[PDB]
Amino acid sequence: LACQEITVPLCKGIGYQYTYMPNQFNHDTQDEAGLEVHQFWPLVEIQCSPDLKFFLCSMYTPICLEDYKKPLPPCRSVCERAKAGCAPLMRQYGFAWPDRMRCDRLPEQGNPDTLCMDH
Amino acid sequence: LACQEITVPLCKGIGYQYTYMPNQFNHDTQDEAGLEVHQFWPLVEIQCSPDLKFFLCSMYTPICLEDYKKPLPPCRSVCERAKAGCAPLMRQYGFAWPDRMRCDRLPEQGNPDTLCMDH
Amino acid sequence: AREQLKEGMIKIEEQGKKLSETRTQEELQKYVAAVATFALQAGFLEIGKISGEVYLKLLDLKKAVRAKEKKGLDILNMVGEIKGTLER
Amino acid sequence: AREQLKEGMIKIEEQGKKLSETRTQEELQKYVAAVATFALQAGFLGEEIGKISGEVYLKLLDLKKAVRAKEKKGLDILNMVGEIKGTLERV
Repeated sequence: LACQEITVPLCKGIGYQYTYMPNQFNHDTQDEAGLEVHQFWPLVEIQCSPDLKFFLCSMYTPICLEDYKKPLPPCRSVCERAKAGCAPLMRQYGFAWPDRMRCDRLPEQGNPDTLCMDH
Repeated sequence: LACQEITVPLCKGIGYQYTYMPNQFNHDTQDEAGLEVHQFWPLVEIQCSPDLKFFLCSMYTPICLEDYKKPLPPCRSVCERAKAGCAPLMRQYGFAWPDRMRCDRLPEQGNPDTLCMDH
Repeated sequence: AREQLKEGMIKIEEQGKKLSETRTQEELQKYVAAVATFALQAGFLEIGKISGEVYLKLLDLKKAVRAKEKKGLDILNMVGEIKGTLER
Repeated sequence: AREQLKEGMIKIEEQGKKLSETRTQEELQKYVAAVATFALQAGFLGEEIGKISGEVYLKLLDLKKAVRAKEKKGLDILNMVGEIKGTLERV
């Protein structure tokens, strides 16, 4: 995991500046991952959930630390907060919560195998 | 006798950029004339007359033209318009129209003998 | 449904109009007139040094206003391109 | 007479407040919300719309930069009118 500075415009200033490739969706470049997070931009600007921008970026552009060389995904709570805030508005326009963004795939905090980030 | 680019801030963008020294008031430098013309800035900024800014500069920084290498003053009408607009406001604050700017010394427009400027 | 999208577009144009609106100079000219009036009442026509410093700062102020007006104009062009991009 | 100059001073302070007022970014939030709603009603979430949706968001980020730039110039105007008030205080 060699850290690369984040160039995805939607994911700048989220809390961390470095990421790695490939991500959980097997995107080889940030430009490939950028094309999918920018498809979520209307939900992000409306601010249906304050955790939406961080949750999306924590998966498409996962944080990279040269000191801590282990992948750390977002905690389940981050996903469920973003879902509870935006999925009703999503359902109002006929769009369901993507299966790739299912919260059950993420680990809960307190997990012995992997560490996750939540404020 | 050689045309010099106007450096007086109050006289920039008046219609011409080149002047000569000394002027009719025997000012040796533009900085000497600039310190005296800038004393009229409150009258200019209030905009009591649209012709005041041009009239003042046409005397302190007289126009220099490569086609007509003779002094070209403003027409009396330019003075009379600038005078009629600002002299009442001057008199209200206890200042009379300076004798050095008396309109009668200038030529009237339409005379073939002498030419003058009226934008 | 189609009517709802039409009303959304005029609502965007309405919000874009106030965003791009500048109108700074009308406030600037009123300011310069107020300063020049005070300059007359103080007898600006040793005080000459004070009068010179005021006029030089006013010219710097007017530059910044035109600079703010220029950025406001760039905002006006950008909201036009967004409206054009949304029309397709 | 001295009171009239004080009234001239409060006239300057009043006009400086309206001159220095910017408030561009507060107006920006309403615009971005209006555009984002239209993006949802047009079904920007998911052939041609994918390219259109990308072009709109990139322009919005440049707009947000310009708004932040215009907001910065407003402070420079606010700083200069403060220095002018100080120079007028010498009277």
